Amino acid sequence: IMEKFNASIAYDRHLWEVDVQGSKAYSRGLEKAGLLTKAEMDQILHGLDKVKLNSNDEDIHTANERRLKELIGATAGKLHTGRSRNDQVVTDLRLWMRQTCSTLSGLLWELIRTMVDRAEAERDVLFPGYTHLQRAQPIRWSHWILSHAVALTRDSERLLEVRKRINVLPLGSGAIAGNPLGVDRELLRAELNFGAITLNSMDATSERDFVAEFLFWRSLCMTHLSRMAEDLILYCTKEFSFVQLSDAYSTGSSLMPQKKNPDSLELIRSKAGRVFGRCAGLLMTLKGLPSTYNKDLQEDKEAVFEVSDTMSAVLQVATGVISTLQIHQENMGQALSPDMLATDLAYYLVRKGMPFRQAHEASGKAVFMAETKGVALNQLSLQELQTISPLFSGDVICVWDYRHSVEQYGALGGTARSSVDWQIRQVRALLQAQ
Amino acid sequence: IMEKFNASIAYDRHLWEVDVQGSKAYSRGLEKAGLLTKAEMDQILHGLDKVKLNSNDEDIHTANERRLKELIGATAGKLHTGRSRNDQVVTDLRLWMRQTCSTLSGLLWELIRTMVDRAEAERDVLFPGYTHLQRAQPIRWSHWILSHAVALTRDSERLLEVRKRINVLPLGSGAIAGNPLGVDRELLRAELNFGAITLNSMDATSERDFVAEFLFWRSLCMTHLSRMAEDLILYCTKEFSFVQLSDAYSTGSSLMPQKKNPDSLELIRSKAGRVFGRCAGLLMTLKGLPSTYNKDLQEDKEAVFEVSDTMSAVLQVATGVISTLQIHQENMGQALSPDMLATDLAYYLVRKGMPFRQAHEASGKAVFMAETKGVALNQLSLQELQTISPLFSGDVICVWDYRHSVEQYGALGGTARSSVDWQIRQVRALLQAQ
Amino acid sequence: IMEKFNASIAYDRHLWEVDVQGSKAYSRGLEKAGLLTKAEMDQILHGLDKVKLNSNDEDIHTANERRLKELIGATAGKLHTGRSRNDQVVTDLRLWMRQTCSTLSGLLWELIRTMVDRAEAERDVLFPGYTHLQRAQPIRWSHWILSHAVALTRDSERLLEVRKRINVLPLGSGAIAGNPLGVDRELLRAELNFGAITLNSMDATSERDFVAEFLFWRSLCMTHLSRMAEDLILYCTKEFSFVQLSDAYSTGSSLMPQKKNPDSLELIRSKAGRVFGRCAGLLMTLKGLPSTYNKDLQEDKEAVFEVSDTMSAVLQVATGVISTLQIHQENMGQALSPDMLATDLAYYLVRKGMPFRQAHEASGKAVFMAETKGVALNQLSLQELQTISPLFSGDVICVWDYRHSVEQYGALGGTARSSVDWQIRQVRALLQAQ
Amino acid sequence: IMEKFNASIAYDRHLWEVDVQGSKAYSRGLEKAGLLTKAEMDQILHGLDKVKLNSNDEDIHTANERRLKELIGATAGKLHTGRSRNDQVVTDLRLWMRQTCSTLSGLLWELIRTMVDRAEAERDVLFPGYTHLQRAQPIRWSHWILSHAVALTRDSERLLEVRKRINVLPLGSGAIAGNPLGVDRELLRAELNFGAITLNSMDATSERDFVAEFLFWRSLCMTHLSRMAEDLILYCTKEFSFVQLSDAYSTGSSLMPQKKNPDSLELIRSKAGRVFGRCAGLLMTLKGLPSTYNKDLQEDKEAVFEVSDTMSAVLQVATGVISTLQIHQENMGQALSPDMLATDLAYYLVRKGMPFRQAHEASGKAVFMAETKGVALNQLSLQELQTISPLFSGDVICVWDYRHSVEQYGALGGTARSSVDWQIRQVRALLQAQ
Repeated sequence: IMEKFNASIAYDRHLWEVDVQGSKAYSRGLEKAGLLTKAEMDQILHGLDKVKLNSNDEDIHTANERRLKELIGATAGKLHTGRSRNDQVVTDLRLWMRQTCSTLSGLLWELIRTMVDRAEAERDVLFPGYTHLQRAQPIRWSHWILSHAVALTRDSERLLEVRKRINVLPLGSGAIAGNPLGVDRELLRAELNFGAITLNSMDATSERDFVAEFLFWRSLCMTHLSRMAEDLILYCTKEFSFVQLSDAYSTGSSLMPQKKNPDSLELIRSKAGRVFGRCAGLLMTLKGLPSTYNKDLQEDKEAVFEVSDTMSAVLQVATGVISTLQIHQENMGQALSPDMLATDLAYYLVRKGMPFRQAHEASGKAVFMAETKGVALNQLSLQELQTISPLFSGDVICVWDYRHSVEQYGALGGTARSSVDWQIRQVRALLQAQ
Repeated sequence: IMEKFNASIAYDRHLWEVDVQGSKAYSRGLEKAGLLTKAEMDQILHGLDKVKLNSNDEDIHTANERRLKELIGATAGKLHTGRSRNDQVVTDLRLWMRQTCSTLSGLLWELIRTMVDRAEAERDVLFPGYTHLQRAQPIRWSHWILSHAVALTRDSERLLEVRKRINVLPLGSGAIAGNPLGVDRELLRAELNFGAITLNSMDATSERDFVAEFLFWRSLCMTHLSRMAEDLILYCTKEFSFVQLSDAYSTGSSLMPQKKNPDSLELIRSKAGRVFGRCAGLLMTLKGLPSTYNKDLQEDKEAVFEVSDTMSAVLQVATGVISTLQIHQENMGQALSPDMLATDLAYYLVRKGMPFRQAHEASGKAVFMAETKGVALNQLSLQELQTISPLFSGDVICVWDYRHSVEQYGALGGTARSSVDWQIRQVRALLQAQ
Repeated sequence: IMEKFNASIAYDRHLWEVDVQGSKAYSRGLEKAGLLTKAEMDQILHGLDKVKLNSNDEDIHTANERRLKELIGATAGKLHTGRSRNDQVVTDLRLWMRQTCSTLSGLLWELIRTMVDRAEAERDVLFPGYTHLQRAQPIRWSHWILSHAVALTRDSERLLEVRKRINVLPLGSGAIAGNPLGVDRELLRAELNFGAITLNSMDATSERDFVAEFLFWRSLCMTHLSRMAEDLILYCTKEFSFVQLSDAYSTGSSLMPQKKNPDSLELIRSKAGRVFGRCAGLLMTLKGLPSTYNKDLQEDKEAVFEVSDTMSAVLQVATGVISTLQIHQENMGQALSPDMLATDLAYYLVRKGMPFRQAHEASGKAVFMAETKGVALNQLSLQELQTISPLFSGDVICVWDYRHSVEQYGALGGTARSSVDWQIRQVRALLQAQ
Repeated sequence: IMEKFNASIAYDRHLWEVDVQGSKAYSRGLEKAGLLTKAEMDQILHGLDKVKLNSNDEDIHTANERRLKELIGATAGKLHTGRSRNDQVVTDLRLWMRQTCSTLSGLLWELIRTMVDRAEAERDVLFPGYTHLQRAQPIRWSHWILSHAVALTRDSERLLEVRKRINVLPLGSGAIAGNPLGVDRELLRAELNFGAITLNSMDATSERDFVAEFLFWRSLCMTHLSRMAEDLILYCTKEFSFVQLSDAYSTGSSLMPQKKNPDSLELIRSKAGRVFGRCAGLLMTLKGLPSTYNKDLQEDKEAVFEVSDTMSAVLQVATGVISTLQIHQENMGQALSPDMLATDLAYYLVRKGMPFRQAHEASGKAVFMAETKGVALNQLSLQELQTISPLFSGDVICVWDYRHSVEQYGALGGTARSSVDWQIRQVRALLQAQ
């Protein structure tokens, strides 16, 4: 069971197109040191672009040389001098990840692109804003769509910051101390197209902060998307009926088709901890490992392989739900109430030159009046409001306009059409410098 | 119990000097909007620099206005129009944290400063390098000291990156939608000395990514320091006896003083998960919270308050152990062995124009020879090595020099004096651009 | 900072009434071995029932002997022979916990008692049952109240199982190997009223599984209560309006009192991860500690001290919400719909001797018929249903009774009045054997 | 991607032999209700023991009926009336797990059996006991072997306790409320050989405490085995050289075979968090799921499938390392020192009628004397000790016997041969009542 425990091939199959490319460079490195002749350098170089399985192999690194060694045979044995598994593999992984995050950053970018573009489009819809899940203030639909953009926007700032910490080159760090044969790291950083070489042989080998940061990230992006899905499956309630799901991104409901059953917005929510799970593990796996490269570290692979395949895929379903998303407008506009407008009478007298406690006591007196009058806030008489405060005049009429209350929240970052337009710029622009 | 559950004062006492400063600005904001008169603006402004307890208060925000309201009384009621608890508090927290990370980044900087400076100083000491905890290669002491620098160096890059994400200004985001009275956010970002204002009212209110990133960070810095301490308490073993602890940073050992008992390097290791614990929680606490500002979020405080007080303090003990640290040199130099030098005979013939498998088979033949000769590698005759390979000549003598083997690992990032010197520059410089 | 890091008194104040009691026994132990004379045994025994602070002390164990040593002075020095801090403290903790779990098991018992009793009382209320948060089947209110009982019932089985694993006596395990002076463990297990003594000196000292299990438990009970609160704050939605919160267990809502704002059912949900946090830590804190009693372990205290004070308190607020809980019955009964009854026409023909696919295709044909007839399921004509299937007869009338559909789910464990009554017995009884 | 997200077959292949068996019973259930005729009951019964793949299927439940439906065709459609996926699957999982824990409890039992038996065998070996990783007291080797038994013994008490909570029968709980057709649960609990039926339809469906407890368990057993491996890889240090690994359970070391390189005892340590990871996730995945059976819950499978395959396998390698384990006795006996015996002179005068502080001050005076005499504790003259205390006499000679000091720790649970023999009984017996 042990060797079938040491066995890395099942999960690490993916490093093929990375194992050959990382070698072709180190091939070019040794010859520059004069360890290989052009003629033989060009021998194992082609093989690694001339390159079934076998039971005796442990890892993908094996699978290759074990193959390389037939077609070439001679040169093959030497190809791998000075560069051990431990430095070979981190090169084999920084490389895959750095390609996979380029991908990851693009998918996430479309999600933010898809939301911001839609926000512009649905800008004028009204619906309610909740606090402790209870109707509090009329606020715009794009203002909701936008808070999931801005927050998803941060994730790509993060993932762009990690993109650069992954781009380091460790190759040539040997096993504990560096490369004995002297081969220059610089050539290895140019060919592999990485940002720069690493300034220490024991860290490049024993450290996996690059995967740790990536899992911190993922677990945070999901915390973000599991909230987007908590909001949506709640807005998708027969009770609420704000948004209706696409019958392609929705589960089969029969004999009672009124039950437009979610699922996509549930699978997105489950992953929150399945992604966090691996991070919660990868950090404990290395809680206090003594020295340079312990075997413990074989966990780096399976983990970034699962969390990245969950992420690249989920983000696509998330964009796939926001764009299809069909909203029931009337339902949303009928979801408002003058009870939320009560706080707005306080803001009126404030502009007419009155203090707040007082201003909001008049609102309180306006509530109690309709209560006992029985007929609500819209049903209140002008002279009546002139009783509560003479400051009250003809312009109280406009305070009963839900969209007026919304265009009352200005000053950059508010929910006025003006401010939503400003946000739709800032995110798009933020993305433009990404 | 509930209100004594709602009660925030016990832990949130610290926000005093932050609650008064965040107000003095918002005081200057409202008047600019014309909500306060200079004369009254200057009334509540002084009070908030003119400013015992009381049982009826819930939070530190209360404690202040409840105090402000006597001395001023009049103006006091209005002071707090438009800015609710939810936007008041995140301002009250971004602010504290941003001062505490300035602090945090300085402490961590000295730790890296203290190690790099020492590395330069002890550069020439030799000791062994372990793999799966077993003697593998002679490598320098500063080369160990340096791998904990480079790695701690990354943490300050992170913490500097968070330092900027915390520096955002949310004030003026009202409750769900923005500020109704229009007060300009810009003035609020200038006075509070923050980088810029936030581009959304619902995110500034419901989001705590700023504390989430900080806990991700801390848990990673400890993973780093709990390893430094795993290495040190192991090097501090009577069995190993590489380093001897300061009897100030070491625990009382009696009747057998030979037992120089560690503790500081144990308290540093325990925290790994006590720091990770809060992060593991803070992310679950908000696994999928429906909408804008739920009460759930009251967890943001106690958590960054504990993790930051653990971090600022531990880092000082860590610098406090590295600088005092007294090493038993002889013990370390006697900790080497020609068995580790066996792999170096393979690298000799390689330079004399021989292939590796062959070169390392000759080493293998050299091992077996001393084995059966009984007398080890240093005890091997020249013509004997001329038997294993005629390439072997007078210069085999120098291969038995531990420091020669170490100066064999060059090419940037290795453990040669040359490379350690290069690293001592790069970190110091990295820090110079921080 | 270090000693003010070693300092245990701030959090470990609570062990007073446990430190004196654990000693009085070990006093009785040593004399039985003949290490103390009755006369002097009775000297330090009284002191420890005759027993301000001081800065030079580290722990609560200190605080006591340092006090004991004045009043007695002589005998005092010897009192503590053979029993070191490491075995003294685990005794000091098994003891506190075992009293605190007795407490914990009682609070949780009342919560289950309070729910089951209420279930009996509100048995006949109808409301809907949701799947992916969408109206699916009419089911009883006590059937909801009962699923949180049964599940909370398991937690007390767990906590009762841990109650016994905590009840082990470690005292007398010295430091690494046992007690050198021979004092019998048996007497120490009788006096301290524990279940039995521990069969190993190195485990009793280094192991904290007793707190680890307790935190596993807590984190699971909250997962349970954070769900009860997710259900309730959702049922408390102005949109849903199933249950209305007590204005004592509810937060202040003004100018729009229609917004009966939750909080208690939010504080209960936040803790989910604040409780899980400590568990997520306590397990990482000891991920692979080498040998017998490392200092790392000082984490055992602060953690079970926070998680237990959160638990004993939350459970009271949870019982405090279920009992006050006021429900809007009409709202709940009007929350049903014949669309959910469609699946019940399939179960009718099934009893009249028809196969399901067919039976449920007739229901499907009945849906489409009302759809196109425009007039819903209750509005369907008898001969009409005799068209879809002649099996349909006069008894179709009763299928439109929501409570008939509910009394259709029998066979132990269903939601028929009969089954709810059966459950109200089983839980109560389960508790009776606890 | 969504459906290839909904797809369960890849991981859930294993439930075959469980899906057919759970049906054959429910087949026998419906007929007893009179829903199936013996003749047709015996039709789908054989098929489900008469029972390639297909792309249109989602789960293993599908794969079967989709197959069942050809060979039988007729009866097949009805086979699945009243029992939906949600209750079908938990039956499909309680069942697999309950078989897999029987297995799990046996493997773990052999590990405890293998250690206890060996302890008896190596009983007389001496080696040192460490505290903060520093030589403190001479203690027996079986006394180490035994502390990992007692602690592993608890895990099987746990796993035996979960074994019973898994043994519950949910089948017949329909979807939200129970079985509509009335089929008796009792028959379903007898045929499936489970302990009893569940007393609630909404809990059996939405709850996964059974997997949650199993992951709590696993993560704890590994915390235990990752410590056993931390101890062993440290005892396996060339520096320590207490135990030598089997060259079958050890990694290839060349050119320096003195480096007997561990691995098995590293793979065991890595899993600590890979096991904890899933638990840390599975609990967050359900942090506060609203109602009866949300789709979120599809996580129950992949998780208990990975954690159980890691556990059943690791435990075998752990038994596989303890039994092969070859110890270097001389090395261990030479690992002792009279410095550890210093504390034993204090225990001598104590028996000769002297108080401790005094007794241990004489030891202190004995240390200082040898220090300044230069010649250590064994080199101390009788009249010399008669100078420090006249109580000192001829029997001081035996205090310099390491095994005497070990046989000084009696009173049940100590490290005297007498006590180790007592422990070897208690564990074996504990296992006998398991």
